Amino acid sequence: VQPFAIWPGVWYVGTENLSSVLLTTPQGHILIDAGLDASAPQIRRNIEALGFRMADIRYIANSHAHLDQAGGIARLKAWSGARVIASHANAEQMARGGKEDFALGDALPFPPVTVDMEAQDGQQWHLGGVTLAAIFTPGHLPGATSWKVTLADGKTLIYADSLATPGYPLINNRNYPTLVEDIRRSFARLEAQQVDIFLANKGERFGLMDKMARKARGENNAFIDKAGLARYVAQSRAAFEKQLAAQRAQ
Ligand SMILES: [Zn+2]
Repeated sequence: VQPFAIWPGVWYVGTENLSSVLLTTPQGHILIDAGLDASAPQIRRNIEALGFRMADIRYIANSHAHLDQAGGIARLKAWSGARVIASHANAEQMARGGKEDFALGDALPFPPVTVDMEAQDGQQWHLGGVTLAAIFTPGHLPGATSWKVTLADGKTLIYADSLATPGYPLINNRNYPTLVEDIRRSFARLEAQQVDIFLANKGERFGLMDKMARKARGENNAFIDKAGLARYVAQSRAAFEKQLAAQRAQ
């Protein structure tokens, strides 16, 4: 619940398990994701509780354009002056406020927001000694993006997007035809990443609460988890392949 340091220069400012990660630098900050629209005022408070200025955020990066990752972006952009970075498909869905979702339709809208800088696969941004790089990991949404960070101290952090496919029709899905091929390739791309710090779009996917408690009790390396991303992919792959096999049997 309370915001805290994951690692020097890396802070958790999300609301409950909706991840929002602040990378602080002498040139200003990067924020990855922003919860629900309702999370936005709390994220401002959480950043402030850590002693930072939300107005110092220079970039807001989105993993994927669902209401619980991009919902707070419109307000945080407005208040902070940050430039929003996201893949093309996420930018299109954000412009629609989450509507026309291949699986949800218009069921779960959120405040529309304009992406200022479209991310291409492998594209890098540099700020205050930190490098932020986009890793396209489609499947949960066509534009789903994981983010690779090289910190000023040389540590590598990966913020992995969702690999979940909740209720998704996988066979002849004419709204998102390539989803099976995409997600299987995302599994491989992510599990091979060299990573010191493993984070993800929801706290339960990276052990947020257990690691936070250890960290608060003096385990400085609690978020160093070099095999955690590979474990997350394995857990996701097993569930996905069971899903595809079950749907083939329908
Ligand atoms: Zn989602």
